[PDB]
Amino acid sequence: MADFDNLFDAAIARADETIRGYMGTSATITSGEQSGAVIRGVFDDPENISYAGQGVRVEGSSPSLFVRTDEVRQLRRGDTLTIGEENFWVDRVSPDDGGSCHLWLGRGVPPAVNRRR
Repeated sequence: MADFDNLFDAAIARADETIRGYMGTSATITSGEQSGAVIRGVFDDPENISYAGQGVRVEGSSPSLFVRTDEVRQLRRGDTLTIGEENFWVDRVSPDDGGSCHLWLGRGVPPAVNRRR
């Protein structure tokens, strides 16, 4: 006793990707005309509660970014990561042990559309 059969199929094209990164603060590195990778950085501000007096037209604020030597190693110097608020590039961070770097990064808003007060 035996049997047999047949069939057909096709062929197309696709892509690939990866998803992994959970240690510190969730961030999305973005320093280019159009970029968005996985980064673990956190922005630290001196005092969310601050004002002027309807005097100055432009203010300045540069929070701190907490990342690991490795996490920051995969990137270059001047990479503005958008986390919590907006992509912010860090000047230079130098950890001491266990990937613990922190430096005041500069502001940076992506090309995305955001509502202003």
